[PDB]
Order: sequence, then C-alpha cells, then structure tokens
Amino acid sequence: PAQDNSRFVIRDRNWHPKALTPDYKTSIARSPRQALVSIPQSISETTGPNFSHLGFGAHDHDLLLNFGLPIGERIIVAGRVVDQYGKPVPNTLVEMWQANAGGRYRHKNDRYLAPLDPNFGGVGRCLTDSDGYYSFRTIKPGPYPWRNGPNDWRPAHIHFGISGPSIATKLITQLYFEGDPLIPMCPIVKSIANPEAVQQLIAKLDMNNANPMDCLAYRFDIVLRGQRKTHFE
Amino acid sequence: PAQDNSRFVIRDRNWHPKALTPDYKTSIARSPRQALVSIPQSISETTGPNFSHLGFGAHDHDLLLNFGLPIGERIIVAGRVVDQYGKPVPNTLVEMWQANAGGRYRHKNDRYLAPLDPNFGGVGRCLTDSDGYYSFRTIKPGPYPWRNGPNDWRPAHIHFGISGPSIATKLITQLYFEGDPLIPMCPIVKSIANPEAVQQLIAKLDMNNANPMDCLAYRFDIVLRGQRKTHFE
Amino acid sequence: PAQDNSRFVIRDRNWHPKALTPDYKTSIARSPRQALVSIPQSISETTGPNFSHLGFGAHDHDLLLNFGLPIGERIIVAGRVVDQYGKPVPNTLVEMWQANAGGRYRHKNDRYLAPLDPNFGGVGRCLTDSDGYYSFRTIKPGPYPWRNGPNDWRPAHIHFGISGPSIATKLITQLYFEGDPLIPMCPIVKSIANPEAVQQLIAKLDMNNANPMDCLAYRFDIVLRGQRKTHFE
Amino acid sequence: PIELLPETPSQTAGPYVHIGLALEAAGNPTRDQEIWNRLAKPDAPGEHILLLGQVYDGNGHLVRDSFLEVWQADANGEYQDAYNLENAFNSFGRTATTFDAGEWTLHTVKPGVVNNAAGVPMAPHINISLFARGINIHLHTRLYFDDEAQANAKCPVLNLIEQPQRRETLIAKRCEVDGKTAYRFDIRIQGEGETVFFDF
Amino acid sequence: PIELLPETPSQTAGPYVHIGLALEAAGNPTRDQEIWNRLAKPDAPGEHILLLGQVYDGNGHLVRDSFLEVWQADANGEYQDAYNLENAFNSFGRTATTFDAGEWTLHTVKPGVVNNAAGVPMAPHINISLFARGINIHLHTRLYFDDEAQANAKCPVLNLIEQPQRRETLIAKRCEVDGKTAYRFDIRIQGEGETVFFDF
Amino acid sequence: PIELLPETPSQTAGPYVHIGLALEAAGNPTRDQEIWNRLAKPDAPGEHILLLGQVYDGNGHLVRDSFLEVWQADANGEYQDAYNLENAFNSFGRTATTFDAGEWTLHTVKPGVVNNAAGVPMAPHINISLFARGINIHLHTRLYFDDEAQANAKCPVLNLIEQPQRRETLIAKRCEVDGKTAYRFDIRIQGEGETVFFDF
Ligand SMILES: O=C(O)c1cc[n+]([O-])c(O)c1
Ligand SMILES: O=C(O)c1cc[n+]([O-])c(O)c1
Ligand SMILES: O=C(O)c1cc[n+]([O-])c(O)c1
Ligand SMILES: [C-]#N
Ligand SMILES: [C-]#N
Ligand SMILES: [C-]#N
Ligand SMILES: [Fe+3]
Ligand SMILES: [Fe+3]
Ligand SMILES: [Fe+3]
Repeated sequence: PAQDNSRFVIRDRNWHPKALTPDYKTSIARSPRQALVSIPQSISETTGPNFSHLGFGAHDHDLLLNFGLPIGERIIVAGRVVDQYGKPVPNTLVEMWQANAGGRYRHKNDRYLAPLDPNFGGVGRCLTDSDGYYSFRTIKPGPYPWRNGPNDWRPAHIHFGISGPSIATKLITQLYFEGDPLIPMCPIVKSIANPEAVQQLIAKLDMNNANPMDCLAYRFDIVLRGQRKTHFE
Repeated sequence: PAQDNSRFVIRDRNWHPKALTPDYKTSIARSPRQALVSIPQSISETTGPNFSHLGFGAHDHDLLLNFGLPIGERIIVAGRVVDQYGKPVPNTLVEMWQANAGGRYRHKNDRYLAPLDPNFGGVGRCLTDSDGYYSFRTIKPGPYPWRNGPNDWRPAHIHFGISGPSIATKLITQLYFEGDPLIPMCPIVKSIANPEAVQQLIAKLDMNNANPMDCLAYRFDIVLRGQRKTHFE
Repeated sequence: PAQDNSRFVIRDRNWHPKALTPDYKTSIARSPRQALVSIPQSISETTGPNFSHLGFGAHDHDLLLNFGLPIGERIIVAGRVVDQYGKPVPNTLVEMWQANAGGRYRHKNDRYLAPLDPNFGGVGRCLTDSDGYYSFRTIKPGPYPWRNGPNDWRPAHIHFGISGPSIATKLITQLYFEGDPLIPMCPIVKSIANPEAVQQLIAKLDMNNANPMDCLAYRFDIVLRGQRKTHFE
Repeated sequence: PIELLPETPSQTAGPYVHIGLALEAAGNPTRDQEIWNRLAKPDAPGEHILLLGQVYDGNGHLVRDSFLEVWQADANGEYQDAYNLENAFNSFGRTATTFDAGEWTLHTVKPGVVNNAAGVPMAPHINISLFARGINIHLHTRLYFDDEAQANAKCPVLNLIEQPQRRETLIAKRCEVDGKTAYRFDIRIQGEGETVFFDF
Repeated sequence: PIELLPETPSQTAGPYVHIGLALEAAGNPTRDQEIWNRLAKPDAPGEHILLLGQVYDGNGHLVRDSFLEVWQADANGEYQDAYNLENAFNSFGRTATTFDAGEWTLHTVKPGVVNNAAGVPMAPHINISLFARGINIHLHTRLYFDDEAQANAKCPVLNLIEQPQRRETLIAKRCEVDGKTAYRFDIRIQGEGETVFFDF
Repeated sequence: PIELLPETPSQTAGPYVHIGLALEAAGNPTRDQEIWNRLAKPDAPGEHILLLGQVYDGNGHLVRDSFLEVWQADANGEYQDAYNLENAFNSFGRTATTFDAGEWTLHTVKPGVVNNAAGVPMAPHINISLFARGINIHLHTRLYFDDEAQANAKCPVLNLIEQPQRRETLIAKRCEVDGKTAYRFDIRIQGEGETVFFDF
C-alpha cells in the first residue's frame, strides 16, 4: 500500500481565496466561523489515489468527439503539472468541465436561455504523461449570467480538478482566458486578494501549439504543493 | 399612471459604503448578515413619485427666512442633479436638513450644549428646474461631537435627500465643505472605501455664485443612477 | 490620595491591532462582537497605582542572576518611557518576561521540546528612573513554534508590561529584534495593520551601550498615552 | 469597458432625519403640505387597511429612530405617481417609528396586482425603503399579505428567494385594530429571522 | 527567506460540479468507468457499513449541491492507492448530495487503525474533502465512529482540538438503515455545532 | 491637524503571562514582594467581601489563561495609589483564572462612592482590565453590585449604555462563600450576554 515518505509544503491561505468573500454571496452562509484546526501530516494526508489503472475511453480528453461537431471556437488546452519545486507530476488525474459556446451547461439546474449544443457534452479527463503534460481538445465556452449582484457575468472559464500525489495536493480551480474583460469584474475571481495569484489562473494564447487552419491553443500550467522528503523527524 | 419604460444602471455597491463599517459603531447592529437578494427591475422599481404638484411655501428653500436673521455664515448651496449619462433630472425633489452655526440641531433628542438659534429651523426643500438646478440659502453648519469613539466630531455637513425619477434612484447622503480637516477623521465618511467617492461629497467654494458684500456660495452637483430605455427585452 | 487632575489623549484604535484578526486563530473566539462603549475619563480612569514603595530585590532586573550562568547571547535591554508629548515617565513599573535561548518557557503549559535552562527563570521588573530610563540584563530568547497555522513560529520576543501614571496608560506589548526574518510572517505581529506601528516594536542594536568583551545591548523606547491638564472643563 | 459618471455615494440618514423628513416627530412645526403616512383618503376605492410594525437590530433591540418610505399601486394595481394632497389616493408615503413605543403606522389600501417585466403577475405588495442611523445605505424590502397565500406562492419575486423559510419574512400577519383590518410587519435587520433585503 | 513557485489558487467547484465529477447526478450519460460511492465490493474483508449524511449551511438550510471525496484505509488499516474498479476495495471514493433530500451515501467498510508520523495509532477515521458553490477552497474533515469511544479518547489528531465539545462534531452516529449497520455524519458548515475543519 | 508621538502598539499578553505577572500560577518561585489578589488586610475598614467569577469565550468555553487587573476606591470612596504591602488596603490588585476550574478570586472591601468629572456620584464599582492570549488589546470593564440597586439606577456611567439589558452584564450577583459576603462576576467576551467593554 501507500507509505508515509513525503511531507507537503504548507498551504499559503493568504494566496488562496479566503473562505468569506462577501461579494460572492453564497460564500456568506457557506464559510466556517471557527478557525481551521492545524494538524501534522500523517499517512492519511500524505497519500492519495493513483489513477494509472483507470480505464479511460479513447475520447475522454476530446470534447470535440466524446459526446456531429460542436459549434464554437476550436481550441486545444494543454500545459504541465509541476509541484512548487518545479518537479513534474506524472500520471496524475486532470478532469475538466465547462459550458458550451453560448454559456449553457448540460446540467439539469441550468436555466440559462442559451441553447444546448446537440454535439457537446462538456466533460473531459486525462492522465498527465511522464513529463507531467496534459492536453484536452474542446471549444471555448461563453460567459455565463448568474444570480449574484443584479448584472453579474462569469468570465468564459473551464473548471479543473487535479489529484496530485496525495489528498493533500488535490485541487479544484478554474481557468480563464487571456484578456477577457469580465475577469477583473468577477466576484468569484476577486475572492483571490493577490492580483499576482489571479494571473496564475489565466490561460495564455499559444500560437506555437495551434493547428494551422484548424484550432487555436491555450497554455495552462498548474502547480501543486511542493513534495519534499521528511528529514530529522 | 406610471409606466415601465426605463431601466436603471445597476448600483455599484463597492462605490457606496458597505453596511458593516465597525468604526461607525452603530452600523454593527444595524447591518444585515444575509446577502441582498438581487431582483430584476419591474414597474414597482422603475417608477416613483412626481412632486410637481406639491404645494411648496415661498421660503421653502430659504433657511434664513423660513423659521430675526440666524447668526452664522450666510451661504447659498446650489448645484445640478444629473444622471450617470450626464442627463439633467428636472422637477425632482431635494430636501436638506442641518444643525445651526454652533452644530446644534432643532430636535428633541439633541442634547449638545451649544444653544439653539431663535431664527433658525434647519430644514429646506425645493424642486430642481428644467435644467436640473437647485438652490438653497442657509448658514454654514458647525461640527458636532457624537458618541462614537471618545472624541468623535462630525465635520460640518448638510443632510440631503433626493427623489430622482423612481424609487430605484432615491438617495440620502451628506454634503461636506471643501477643506474641512475633520473630513478624513470621520468614521461615517470613512464608511466609504474609495477616496474618489469621498470627493463627490465635498461642496466646492463657488465665488462666481457668491453675492458680494452678502453671502458665499458652495456648489454641490448630485449624480443619480443612469436611466436608459429597455432594449431587446 | 489620588486626584482627578489629568486627562489622557484618546487611544488610536486603528493604530493598535484590532480585536478580530482572523489569522491569529485565538482572536476569533476572544474578540467582542459589540462595539466598545466610550465613556468620559473620571478619577476612576485617570489614576492608578504608584509602585515607588514596592520592595524590589537586588537582581529583579537581572535575568542572568535572578534565578550558574544561563546559556545564550548575553544582552542588555534598556530604553526610555515617555508619553506622547515626549515627557518622561519616571518611577513607573516595567515588567518583562520571556523564553530561554532555545525558545523554551519556564511555564507548566510549555510542552516545547527545547530544554529548560537550569540557570534561567525569565522574569524581570524594575522602576523607571527620574529620567524615565529602565534597563534589564538577560539572554536573547529563541523563536518558538506554536499551534496556529501548521508551521508558525513567533519571532524571538520579550513580553513587556508598563503601568504609566494611570490605568488609562497601562499597556502590555512585545519587543522584537532588529532584522528578525520571522517578524513579517507572524500573525500576532500582523494583527497590527500599520507597518509603521510594527516598527515601534523593533528594538535596535545599540553598540554604544554594549559592554565590550561582555554583552551586547538593544534599545527599546516606550511611548504611553499623552497626559495633559484638564482645561475649561 | 465603458464607464459612466459614478453615482453620488449614500450616507446614513442620521438620528435627526425627522427634522427634515418627519417634522412632527422632530417636535417642530410642520409646513402647509407634508408627505406623511396617509396614502388613502377615507373615500378611496379598495380595501382600507392599517399597517404597523416594529424594527429590530441584531441584538433584538427596537430601532426607535427608523424612517421608512413606501410605494405601492392602488386597489386597481396602478401606480399613481402624480403626488397631490388632494388625491384620494397617493402611491407614495412616509412614516417613522416612535421614540417611545417604537412602532410605525401607515393608513392605506391593499394594492392590486402588477405584472413583472415578463408579463407575469406579482402577489399584491408594498415596496419599502428603510433609513436610519447606523444604516449607511437604505435597505429595500417588500411587504406581502398573509391572506394572499395563493398569489404569494406564484410571485416571480418571492420565488427568486432561494430558501422558502426566508420568504416568510416578507409576509404581513393580518389582524384587526379598532374593528379595522390591520397587518403587522416587523423588520429584523440582522440575525434570527432577518428580513430579506433586495438589490435592484 | 526562500520562496518556491506559488501553488495554483483554488476556486469554488460551482453549482454544476456534477457534469464533470458526478455524471449520473448531473443527469448525464456516464462513461465505462466512473469514480463513485461504492468503495467496497460485497466480497471485501471488513465490517461492511453504509455512511450517510446531510450538509448544512450557516442558516441551517441544506446544501444540496455539495460534492464530497473520501479517503480511508482498508479493514486492515492499509491505504489502497492503486485505484481500480476490479479491486474488491478502493480507499478512494466520491459522492454528492441529492438535489431532493440533500443526503449523500457511501458504501464501504470500517477502516482499520493507522499510526501517526510519530508511531501513535489514530482512531479509525475517514478523511473527507467537501466541495460546493460558495466554497472557495475545499474543506478538510475526518469522520470518526461513536462505537470506537476508547480509541477516540486516545486519538492524537482528535486530541489537538482544544475544546472537547468540538471533538464531538467529528463523531458519526451508529444507526441501522434497512437493517444494515450505518453511521450518520452531518456536516455543519457554519454556526451552532459547526464541524471542525482541518488545515494540513 | 497636530500629531503627537504615536503610542506603542499593544500586543496580546500570550498564554504564559503568568511567568511574568502571576508567578505562583506559573508554578514558579515568587519574589519577596508580589502584587496579588488581596487588596485588603483583615484590619481594613469597610465591608470585607470576596469577588469571584469565570471568563467565557464566544463559544461559551472557559478562558483558563485570562489575567485581570483591578482598580477600586477604599471604603471612603478614596483611591489609594501609594502601593505598599504594608498598607491595610491597596486600591490595586491582580488575579488570574485557575487552569482547572477557570475561576479567579479577589479579597477586598466594597468601595465607597466617587463622583464623575461633573460632580455626579457613580455607583460603587471596581475597574477591571482583562488580558489573555487571543486578546490583542486588553478589555476594560466595570463590576457593579446588585445590592446597590438604588445607586446603580442613577450612575452616569451605567446610564451611558444605550440598552438597558446590557447594563445588567455589569452587575455582580451577591451570595455567601463559607458564610462570607461574596459577589460573582462572570465576563462573557463574545456572543449571548456579551459583557459591556469600555473605551476611555
Ligand atoms: O449616525 C450618527 O450617530 C450621527 C450622529 C450625528 N450626526 O450629525 C449624524 O449625521 C449621524
Ligand atoms: O458559484 C456560483 O454560483 C457559480 C455560478 C456559475 N458558474 O459558472 C460558476 O462557475 C460558479
Ligand atoms: O497568543 C498566543 O497563542 C502566543 C503563543 C506563544 N507566544 O510566545 C506568544 O507570545 C503568544
Ligand atoms: C444628523 N443626525
Ligand atoms: C459552474 N458550475
Ligand atoms: C507567550 N506567552
Ligand atoms: Fe447630522
Ligand atoms: Fe461554471
Ligand atoms: Fe511568548
């Protein structure tokens, strides 16, 4: 089984968005009032699932085919997963989901008036390679109106989930597109206090990875908590 | 009757002071803890009273004549009421209230040791003109000590109420005088996070509107929520 | 007996750390949720004990002797106690406490693995002189890990308590050492919002007061609330 | 993006708001024409009602310096914007809580149904705006009637409130005062049973 | 001091988490292989149990869009990291609350004991990560069992919680569901009886 | 405006405050002379009483590391500032809560009446300053007595507290301890029945 060999760099809770971020209304009632209780890392926290053996479908990472061709901006979303030390995270599970080109989600609860795309599902998943590289093929999602303030609109975004080597590293976040005017306005984006942190969530146009006369590309690297060996414990 | 023909630009709740501003002690217990519920504008919200037929007295806007001559600095407070589009707001109701020269209000609950002024009430009202212009004649109010911190003093100010075209635009605020040093020290003022917003509250000395050998004048423009026609609804 | 002849400058509650400073976990549950009630100064608040006749031991202020010689950086911690007007506070009570060189406290509840120092107690007291000067002799305390975040460490620090002329002046604070890299990471330090206020807690290396070939010295001046005579009351 | 002129920022009405907007209450002489708490003249069409309530703070203490403004349609679900002391009915009114008892009252008629922008009808309601010391920016709310249960369940507005329990905070509880139809509407600014406040 | 590269900032999972992580719930067609709520196959060693609970917000209302991830040792106190649908037991699972009842269920086995970095055994526990809209960074917790009172008393982790009363918040209540042994574990995100959340 | 030197910023006393200010409690040898909890010697004029109480946090949990300083007038309503262990009565004292029970105790005399700056008499009271870990800046409060009801009603200070219900947080409850006149005074730092704290 797994073993307690690693220690993970402590999270920077001033970098990540805080719990209570009033402009994002839902956070009001969904944030603890009591302080998080700090505990030492043990086997429970320093291990996690390995998805190497999960049976991935041939088009798991291709939203263009995994659900007719979808209407919208053909793009490739690729990047690398590294830890804080710059060390690649091979064979890790990356999962993503988004709305269609008009900003509509293929979800029961979404009442937005933009129509669904008969050839679009919105879910993708893949395992990073030996160098920590991943890649997905999809369409650029559209902004989404939501009930926060009276005229709130989410920037075009793709939801991401990344496992990493332990439950200690597991992360859920969102990718935004370089230059989208809605970003600086988003209360959800704004939950993050450091403008520098904000910049980490913006996918950059990557002309070098685009397929001429076919699809454009965006680069999105993700960094997980640094993994070090225990010493003098 | 009234008709739902207008939409009002959404309020910027990061421009206006927030509800919880602990330095202003009283806001503590008088601020909601749950988030505001955003609702679309309906005829209920987009209409409001028209005061054109209100029977104003002759000296309604003249605090010097409406209550002997009051003791204090004789001034004219004038300016224009426009919307965010820069459009004038004609025939709207503007009401103002304030303390006397010594910072004493003619109100039951005011126990400040400064005496009342026999010839002064402290209340005025008037309707903006075709051009959105308003004007009152009064005396410059004095600063007032209040039970906040142990040595809090309100800068000299004048309370203002403006109706605008609908309940959506109705606003209550305070005018402050250019250069008063108490301004940056006031917790009520500091309820406003943006120094730029603070600035909109300062009435500027207006020598051009002064009556030589008689009274000075202050200029205070007021900006209400922008009004636009509905489109593609 | 004591008499109501003085008034004290009102505390700046934005200068001092506020009650609720969430990164300092303990503060959450120990901060009042209601606003403080301001009250005029009375004899009750403007008087306080005078320790002129307290029977001090010969080594009360010498931590090297008041408990073999302790192991650690032998230092002198001296300075002056003045009020906000720059006036010296003579014959006032100064009390200090601290951990040993390893950051271990001689307190029941201290479970830190760094050992105790057989020759070290960690308590000192003395009265300021006619000029408002005080001085202690001790060893430089070590940083201390504490259960706040998962890897928090208090900067090396000396706890101080100062009486002043009245209970309105009584203060408890902490001295930090010039150049300590931990200073800026401490949530306790950071409870103070103004970086300028932080600077006041930093004792400066004072080569001029050092005993060559013996012990260094640090300078730490303390400013108590300004005292003024009542006027036109 | 495009930026317009910024709206002038709000400030608390302050403890002495009455001097300016509730003359009588201040204990000062009124003027010839005052905007007050009598929306309907005894002979106005519709079902005449008396409204009253209290306003509480987060500590459960009465807020005795509160000032409220109301806006509602007539019995025919029409907004009479032309304000005139002559009219039998005015859509607009003002009221305030007592320095003693700390209760506010309003004399009007039960409003008719109005449709929303989409054309769907809203349950009968009174639009309320609350001002007071400690209130940096006025709070907006709606008063609904417990006896319009049917309407209420279908109101597009009421339906926007996520939690059903919170909707209840907007319902006035019918009764009778002096043999007159009365509806009590308490406002809890903060805490347990906090009243729903809106943004628009 | 030294600085590494900064960790990618977290963001809420959003109300539609399900489309990506709980296909079924989203009401979408699943793939051949899906990570779900059945950690143990009927033929897995250990005491088979069912876990269930509700999630509450600060107002006492149910959180019906919550997404949970669990990590626990097997009956032998061993972490089975090689995730495989063929396995009789998987240390890792996923679940979510019903949009209706708002209850989550998990099918597993009571975990065996594991020691801390310092060699001290921890009471049987399940590690939980909670995600949902309104949650900017997922919340970490542990589920302990009320019938392991003895172990619980000595748990080095449970013992770091200063207030004994707060420890109680991490204890699942043994019960029976369809005559099957079950433990109920409700999470109170905010307020009264707020569940202990960990940082590590 | 004019600015003076800024006062040295406060900092929490920390959990180990006892090593410095409550030697015994720290479980350390004391010095010849210590400032403690016995303000009056048996032979001091006035009514000898015993003060006792607990300190609670926002969760209703005992604060076992609190440190308190008291300042009171003598039986004549006179402030004795010349601190000396030889005195039969000292206006200044120190106490702390037991790490166990979490209770503090003080041995003194009921103070005489004192007038405010304006010549109005204040009800007999004990000035208290609270210190502890988690407390950035010490909290100031006052202990009034329940058997001084007539006096308490007229106290200009007590009358400054806007809400009558809050006033009661300041009144110690008389009883007997080992047949001695005692008053119990519990401080609730936060929440329900939160003790009034002052700024001067
Ligand atoms: O909110 C208050 O307490 C207050 C007091 C005095 N004035 O003049 C205000 O404008 C506001
Ligand atoms: O937190 C929310 O309410 C929310 C709504 C819509 N989208 O798309 C999100 O990502 C998040
Ligand atoms: O407030 C605390 O918890 C704390 C812990 C340790 N030290 O050394 C302090 O000074 C303060
Ligand atoms: C203004 N009161
Ligand atoms: C997005 N959910
Ligand atoms: C530190 N006490
Ligand atoms: Fe005012
Ligand atoms: Fe989304
Ligand atoms: Fe310390």
